[PDB]
Amino acid sequence: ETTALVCDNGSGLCKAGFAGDDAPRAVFPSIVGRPRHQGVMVGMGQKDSYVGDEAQSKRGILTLKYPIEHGIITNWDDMEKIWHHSFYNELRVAPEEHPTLLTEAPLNPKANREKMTQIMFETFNVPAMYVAIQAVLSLYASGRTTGIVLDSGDGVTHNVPIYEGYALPHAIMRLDLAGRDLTDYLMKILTERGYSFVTTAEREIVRDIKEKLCYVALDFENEMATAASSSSLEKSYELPDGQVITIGNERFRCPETLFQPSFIGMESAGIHETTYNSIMKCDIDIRKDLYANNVLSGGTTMYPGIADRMQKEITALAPSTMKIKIIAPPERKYSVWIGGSILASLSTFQQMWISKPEYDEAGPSIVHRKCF
Amino acid sequence: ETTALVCDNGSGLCKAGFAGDDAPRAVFPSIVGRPRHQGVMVGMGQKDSYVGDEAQSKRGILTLKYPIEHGIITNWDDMEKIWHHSFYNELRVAPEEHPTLLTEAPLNPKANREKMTQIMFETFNVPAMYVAIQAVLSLYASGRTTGIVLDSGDGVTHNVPIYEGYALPHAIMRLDLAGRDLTDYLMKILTERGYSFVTTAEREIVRDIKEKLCYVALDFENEMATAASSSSLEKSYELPDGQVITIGNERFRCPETLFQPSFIGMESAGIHETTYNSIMKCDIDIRKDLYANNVLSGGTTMYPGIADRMQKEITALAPSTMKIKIIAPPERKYSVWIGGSILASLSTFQQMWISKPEYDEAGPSIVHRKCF
Amino acid sequence: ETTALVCDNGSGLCKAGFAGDDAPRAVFPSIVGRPRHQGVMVGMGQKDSYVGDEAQSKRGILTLKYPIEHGIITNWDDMEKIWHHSFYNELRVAPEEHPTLLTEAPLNPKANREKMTQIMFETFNVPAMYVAIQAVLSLYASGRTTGIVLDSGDGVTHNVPIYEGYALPHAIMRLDLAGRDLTDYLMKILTERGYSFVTTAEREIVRDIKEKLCYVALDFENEMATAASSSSLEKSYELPDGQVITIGNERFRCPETLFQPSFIGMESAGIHETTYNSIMKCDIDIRKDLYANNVLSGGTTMYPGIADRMQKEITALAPSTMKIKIIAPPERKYSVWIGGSILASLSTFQQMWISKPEYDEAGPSIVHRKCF
Amino acid sequence: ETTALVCDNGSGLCKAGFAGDDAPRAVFPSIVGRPRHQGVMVGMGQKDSYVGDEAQSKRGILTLKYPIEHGIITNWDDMEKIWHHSFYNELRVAPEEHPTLLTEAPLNPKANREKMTQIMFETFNVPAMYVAIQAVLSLYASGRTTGIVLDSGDGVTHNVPIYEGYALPHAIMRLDLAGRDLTDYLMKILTERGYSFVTTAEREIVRDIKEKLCYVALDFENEMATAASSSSLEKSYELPDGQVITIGNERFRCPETLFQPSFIGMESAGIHETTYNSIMKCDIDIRKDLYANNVLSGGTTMYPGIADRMQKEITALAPSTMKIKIIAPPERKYSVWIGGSILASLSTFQQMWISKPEYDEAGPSIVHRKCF
Amino acid sequence: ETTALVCDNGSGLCKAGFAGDDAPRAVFPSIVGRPRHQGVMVGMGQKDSYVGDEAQSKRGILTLKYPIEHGIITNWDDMEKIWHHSFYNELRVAPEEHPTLLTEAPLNPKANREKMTQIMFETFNVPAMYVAIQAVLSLYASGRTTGIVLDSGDGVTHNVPIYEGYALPHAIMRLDLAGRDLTDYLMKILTERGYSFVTTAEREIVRDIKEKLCYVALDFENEMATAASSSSLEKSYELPDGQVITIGNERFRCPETLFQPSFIGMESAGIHETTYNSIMKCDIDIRKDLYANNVLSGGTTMYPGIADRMQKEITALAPSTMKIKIIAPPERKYSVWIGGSILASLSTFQQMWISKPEYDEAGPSIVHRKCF
Ligand SMILES: Nc1ncnc2c1ncn2[C@@H]1O[C@H](COP(=O)(O)OP(=O)(O)O)[C@@H](O)[C@H]1O
Ligand SMILES: Nc1ncnc2c1ncn2[C@@H]1O[C@H](COP(=O)(O)OP(=O)(O)O)[C@@H](O)[C@H]1O
Ligand SMILES: Nc1ncnc2c1ncn2[C@@H]1O[C@H](COP(=O)(O)OP(=O)(O)O)[C@@H](O)[C@H]1O
Ligand SMILES: Nc1ncnc2c1ncn2[C@@H]1O[C@H](COP(=O)(O)OP(=O)(O)O)[C@@H](O)[C@H]1O
Ligand SMILES: Nc1ncnc2c1ncn2[C@@H]1O[C@H](COP(=O)(O)OP(=O)(O)O)[C@@H](O)[C@H]1O
Ligand SMILES: [Mg+2]
Ligand SMILES: [Mg+2]
Ligand SMILES: [Mg+2]
Ligand SMILES: [Mg+2]
Ligand SMILES: [Mg+2]
Repeated sequence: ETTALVCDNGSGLCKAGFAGDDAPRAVFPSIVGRPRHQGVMVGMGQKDSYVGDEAQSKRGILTLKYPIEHGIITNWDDMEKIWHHSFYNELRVAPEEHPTLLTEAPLNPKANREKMTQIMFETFNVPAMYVAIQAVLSLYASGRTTGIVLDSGDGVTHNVPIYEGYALPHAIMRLDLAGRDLTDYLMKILTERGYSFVTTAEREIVRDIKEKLCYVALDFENEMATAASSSSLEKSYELPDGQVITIGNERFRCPETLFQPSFIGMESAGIHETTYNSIMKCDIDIRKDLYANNVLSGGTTMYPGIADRMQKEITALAPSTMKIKIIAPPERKYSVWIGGSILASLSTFQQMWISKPEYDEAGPSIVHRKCF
Repeated sequence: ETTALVCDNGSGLCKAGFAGDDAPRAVFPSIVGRPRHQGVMVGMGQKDSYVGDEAQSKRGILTLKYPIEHGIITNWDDMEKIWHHSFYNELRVAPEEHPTLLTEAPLNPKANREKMTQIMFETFNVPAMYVAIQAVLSLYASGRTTGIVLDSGDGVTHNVPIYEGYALPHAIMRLDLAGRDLTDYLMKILTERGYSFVTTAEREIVRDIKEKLCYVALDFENEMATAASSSSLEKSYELPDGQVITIGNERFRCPETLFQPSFIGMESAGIHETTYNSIMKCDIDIRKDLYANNVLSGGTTMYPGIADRMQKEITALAPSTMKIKIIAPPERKYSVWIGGSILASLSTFQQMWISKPEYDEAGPSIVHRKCF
Repeated sequence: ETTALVCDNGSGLCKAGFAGDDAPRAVFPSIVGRPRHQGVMVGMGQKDSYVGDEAQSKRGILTLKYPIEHGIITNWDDMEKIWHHSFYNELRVAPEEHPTLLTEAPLNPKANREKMTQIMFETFNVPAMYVAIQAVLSLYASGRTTGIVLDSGDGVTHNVPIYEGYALPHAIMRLDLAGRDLTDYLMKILTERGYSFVTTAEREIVRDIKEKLCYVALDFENEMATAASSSSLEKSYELPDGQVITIGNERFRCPETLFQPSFIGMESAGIHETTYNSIMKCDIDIRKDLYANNVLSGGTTMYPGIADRMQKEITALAPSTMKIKIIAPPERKYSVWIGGSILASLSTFQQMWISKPEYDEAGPSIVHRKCF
Repeated sequence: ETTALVCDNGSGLCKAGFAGDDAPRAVFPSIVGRPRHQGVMVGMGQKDSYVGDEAQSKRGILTLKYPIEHGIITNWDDMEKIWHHSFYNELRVAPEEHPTLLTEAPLNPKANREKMTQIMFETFNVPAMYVAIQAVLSLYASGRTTGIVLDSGDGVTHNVPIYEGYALPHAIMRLDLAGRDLTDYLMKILTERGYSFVTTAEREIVRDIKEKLCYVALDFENEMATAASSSSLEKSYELPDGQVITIGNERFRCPETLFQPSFIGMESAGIHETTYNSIMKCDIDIRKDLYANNVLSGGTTMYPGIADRMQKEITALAPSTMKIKIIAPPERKYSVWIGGSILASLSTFQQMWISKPEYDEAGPSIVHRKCF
Repeated sequence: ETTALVCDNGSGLCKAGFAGDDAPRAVFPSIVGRPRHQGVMVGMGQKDSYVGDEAQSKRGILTLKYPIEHGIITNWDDMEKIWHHSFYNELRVAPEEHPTLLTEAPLNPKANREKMTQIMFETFNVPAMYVAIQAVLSLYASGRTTGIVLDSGDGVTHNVPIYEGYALPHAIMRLDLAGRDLTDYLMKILTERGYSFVTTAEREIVRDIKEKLCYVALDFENEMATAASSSSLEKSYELPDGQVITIGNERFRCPETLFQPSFIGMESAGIHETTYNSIMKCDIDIRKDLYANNVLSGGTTMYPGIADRMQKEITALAPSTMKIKIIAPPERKYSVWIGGSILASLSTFQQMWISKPEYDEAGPSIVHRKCF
């Protein structure tokens, strides 16, 4: 009878809210900030850890740590702080009266999911829980039942093909190139113009620059020729303390690492070749249905040139007699949460929750038999 | 007073409909498809088994099984599913208000016919039923009363000679080389050009290639020399996912196994030698009447070179003073069903049905004494 | 002074040895096996043709051909191979130093005997050669001078009556129904239980099943009722590759074609009616002497129910005041060879040999004037 | 008079040497490594491509490509580099003074063999060459003349039955599941414990882990329960840079794809069912001789549990009255080369070489008429 | 034919000389001194700018400015004065008859290199020039071909790993903590004992104190406990105008900022953690070769405790099964110049010079293409 909770815990953003809602109520950066300087004035309330937007608003005196790196949780006390801020401070609800739905990247370690279930059932003890694949939730929010999903966020870019509600786990392909790698590459290439960013507070500034000013070029070499010829692609950004920086080709050299990973020295292929290899790893008779239903999700797929570039690259890779369609909804930044809210509100989902007595009888192993 | 049903249950196609009609209403492939992958999307209607054209339209996530192999039913639950789909889903009628006429290849096991009678009288309990030889139905649909019928379908190629309505059971010859063996030989020889088809879904693609592009050469060695000299016999086929394949001699090397079974390592002779030996096993005074009435039936005899090749081979085998005629009607793919509809509509057939009280008094043994 | 050779060349077994011996030294199947597959290993000595027991021991890669069909030699190069294997490989003697006695079925073509004489005198050139009727040799081996002989082997079942050493050629009957026809009928009726045998190697397996497990029922309808009531007549046979088959009425439905030829669609009467009609075709005053001396010979008369069945059928056909005796010795499988060894060792036989100068002066026509 | 060369060009290892030798002199991995980073130091000799063990010793800065994928050569310049390294750098001989024997997988494209002949006669122009089936060479090195060979290497697992030097091409089965697929599955399942291997250099590390630590379980469910109960099957491996990884059930979950291909989403059956279906596709009278001569060859059959598991599975599949023997010699990793050295040293093989004038007269089509 | 010039223009020292020499002839501090007082007496030569050792010898009446700050040239007229003093006053040669090799820190602005090329080709116009990375020259002077170089000078501390002559640009790390920052930290912490230094002339005195008296402690806490317990680590320095100062823990608190940057409020990690992260950012198979070839260069590595401390910290960070070696040659203060002299004397380098016609055709953009 109670309302379930949907909490997408991504590598860079935590999106939590109630099932049945259209948009998540709490979208906050998953960071933990700790003071790196000395406190000299007594009386003022100084906490040992700042979580969420409070870490963002005070980041000039804080070291910021991400509890999740490449979809894998590394710090568990910081992850508990993120979950406590999500439940008690943002959603303002008691977790013991609400089932919680959580998301997880494919090809993740088992101990991550086991410790997630242990924390959900022993520290924030819920009546029930479930762990779902993010690309299945993206396909749920897309409204269709078939297609291949490229979900790229802050740590993980994964392609999962699903045909008529049936997933193909041998064709699920995961690449560890996402928005944090693009932010680091933008930091590396911003030193060519004389702008130096080294701190974790400056990481958020470079990430804001990447969110506001970067775009995907349709043709890379033509865009470098255009940038070298005239200064028409140069854009200006205002730093928080007063300086104005100007960037040229670095607007489109940063997300080009999504298509050319050798910019950061990785042997893997681009996201278009990842999608094509995931499609050709499937059975033949479904491949056409995977060609016309390329579903994009995640914030990293929110550059305003990525759909046409993906369409062009897959059309160059696929045979010319096949129709290529890239599904890029405007709400695809939060589509994992929207699909989780759709899934948790279904009447055919209520018997597939992992309840507390099943956890007590099974221990940290039920989540590998009731979830994928 | 009620209309009888005619259901030709072949090894690769089920053709069911009403007696007195010219064409069968329901022609669907006799396959049962089961999901070989995992289901990840709840709420979507996913059945445990897909039967008929639904298995064909979703074959990329299904393992397809044929319930009938070489004219013998191996899986009986799958055959019950086939009959349930044929009666309730395709013909949309209740089987308890309609007598059902079924077909059977000659020299079949007795347990197949006994279990067919048991399922038709205890699961789909009919007022009456009859089991008929398919070649007699092909002769009924041909409109003549004498001739030797070569019926070749998906599992069984059988020659049955009938003179003036009298069948000769000692000259009935059965060969287990038909369209599925030709399809498997086509998947074997398609690897010479670099095309790999190993799944059961790809077997349907190879079967479609064989149906659309294969033909019987009039002279095999001359066609081999023509295909080796110039690329004029090469044809292109578009795969369901986009690739275009090209085949040369494999258009006529595939049905040449009908005339040279040693292509698949079988000691038996070709269909022309089978027909000639079946004619030579009969009485001499009827042999001329069997020479001018060679009736072709079944889908495997639907290649556009098989009538002239059979005429040439039998004319080479028979003495030159006798007239050889191959009767190949354009409707011979469904001629067993057409002859079943002709036989079931006859007024002289209504007393030869096996009714329910006769089955109750005799048990599963009446069909060996009321049918041949 | 030299020892003569006796070589019974039957349709399914060649039995060769020396005159004066009690049992033939070389009893081997008259088959020629040729490889139907491709040879991939070099150095391993692979012959083009395998003859005799070597063809039986390697029959899984060989097509086996019988040079003699229904008592008539159809392949003469294969018959040369059979005779060469009989002389040089089995008997290990030079044919030019030994006269050879051969057997032949009655009512045979004259060209068969003429070509036999030509091959014996120009390829395996003997000092002398004689051709004898097999039933006269069976009467020689029986030790009596009167009686009617039913000799049934692999191709020919013939009845020959002889009274006091005088044969009656107008009462000699020949029927082309023997052990190979029974093997083909068992091959046909084994498909009712789901066992499929189609190759020439499997024909030898069915022949072994017929030799080991088949028997002649005393009353056919009573045995049908007994087999239909209880499964007490069912016997199990172990196949060469591991399967165990079980047969019921087919143990006695197979040799019942000897008494009911209409099982294989032949208008001729059974062996008992052939024997009775051969007896009543003779003179009346000898008929009683033919009633008490029914001599059985050949392997086809080796079923363990045939003597009592023949006695019952002839006693039903003959008048009740005549004594009917069926002479079935245990050595009747080789009795033609035993009578040939008896005849060739006689001192009154040495001037009825056809020598080489008589063949040189007369050509291939002496065998019609010195032999019957 | 000159010594012939035997060069087994497998999908993952090239084994080249002289005819008449017991072990191949040059066993090197068939990879071509190219630098993926930039070169900053001049004077140091930096080649554009590293072939063989030099690519293995410098793989941390190289992208490694296999010229042969699933037994089919995809890159021909890289295969020319492989052959040049095999002839000039490893064997240290001139190919124009030595005939060369090559091996090839069954059911391969014809263009692969034609181009193999073309490069062997026009770039490394030999006096003569021959292309042989690898399973025939494995049976040659086994010392026997009959048996069914399961040869599983890096790309191709094929079953070929040969009886008395006669192969059965209709029973030859090819499956595209071998050691590279097992290596990719081990990279897939190594992410469950937190170990990430995505580069081509790390694929060699995972292949070394699979070679050193993996084994075939006799019972899969019992071994899974044993691994889940206690940590007695866990083994530790030292990475090349210092970390120690520990694996549990993944020691036997990796080669279980050989018996359960559905672990990588493939519809085909396991190697034991493939062997049983290849035996049952043969003639019956040879099947017992195929039951006791199961010959294992290739490196993929080098797990220390595969012979007992294959024996158990085939004994469960075969009837209990047949003796099942799995022939697994300790030298079966190089047995294709050993059989090639045996075949090339035979005196009966010297006339079956394809010489240079025959190739000049016939063009690149003689290899389909002088080889199988 | 003419001798090339090697000019390492560091942030605090300019080292210029001829190619092929072992030691640089001109090592002078890169400062420009300007008079801050009033000249009251006339006649003798008082220059407006004093460059080099003349600025050091008269620093009591001069304000000293560094033209290079953190590896980036800020004052270009002062840099032209530095280059003019290096060419015409120290080396006493004409720059128009000698090619010049220049060094540059990694991750530097492009405009610095472009203006360097413009000044060297338009003000001190050379026949040819080249810009090289300092760490590649340090690896050249070390004599080895692999290893990771930590080059720490006056403005830039950078780690560059090179494996077999191939650099990895994604693992190159730059930290703006070097000898000038340590000098400023010593200027800050010298006020605790009552010694006040505020002027630019006193900064050279504090730099001399840091060069003569400072050392790296092996254990920091034990050394602070030893300094707090007894005054055994206290050392005395004589000021240029007479006073004697004594320092205690400040001998090892100053270079500890190299390992603990939080002493000057910097969020970055120490040089040992930077080296370990640069090794861990590389591929796995080269990391062991980077563990045993840690190459130190620059004057900031001239403390007589830094090699053992770096060995201890990396051995604590790396796994214990790896060998850690810190290569610290005694000539590593000038090793960038030594490697430049080695590189400029190579015969394989003479075609990679950027000549004057290429500069005239390309303008200020060729140096980003012919150099890294
Ligand atoms: N407008 C935008 N353009 C480009 N990148 C964006 C934009 N908005 C967000 N991102 C990137 O998306 C990443 C997070 O996306 P999302 O998948 O929604 O969160 P998470 O990865 O935490 O699940 C961030 O690293 C951010 O850099
Ligand atoms: N036009 C065609 N050309 C060649 N083969 C065909 C054609 N149409 C059908 N077939 C083959 O005929 C087989 C089935 O024939 P049919 O006798 O009608 O069905 P069934 O064998 O199930 O009774 C199929 O395997 C199919 O491959
Ligand atoms: N024990 C037996 N029972 C039944 N039939 C047998 C037996 N032994 C042999 N036969 C049959 O006898 C035939 C051959 O008999 P025989 O006359 O001795 O040889 P041939 O006919 O070659 O002269 C064979 O076809 C075989 O099937
Ligand atoms: N001891 C071993 N255990 C398991 N697998 C092995 C072993 N040795 C080799 N292999 C596998 O065998 C494959 C190659 O086997 P082989 O047939 O000798 O070479 P190729 O396939 O190139 O002809 C390699 O992929 C390797 O992973
Ligand atoms: N013996 C020494 N002990 C400590 N530091 C030194 C020593 N010698 C030089 N340095 C420091 O090294 C720095 C310059 O080193 P170097 O790299 O040779 O010059 P540059 O940085 O100008 O290229 C100076 O700032 C100086 O403080
Ligand atoms: Mg996400
Ligand atoms: Mg049919
Ligand atoms: Mg006989
Ligand atoms: Mg191999
Ligand atoms: Mg320096």
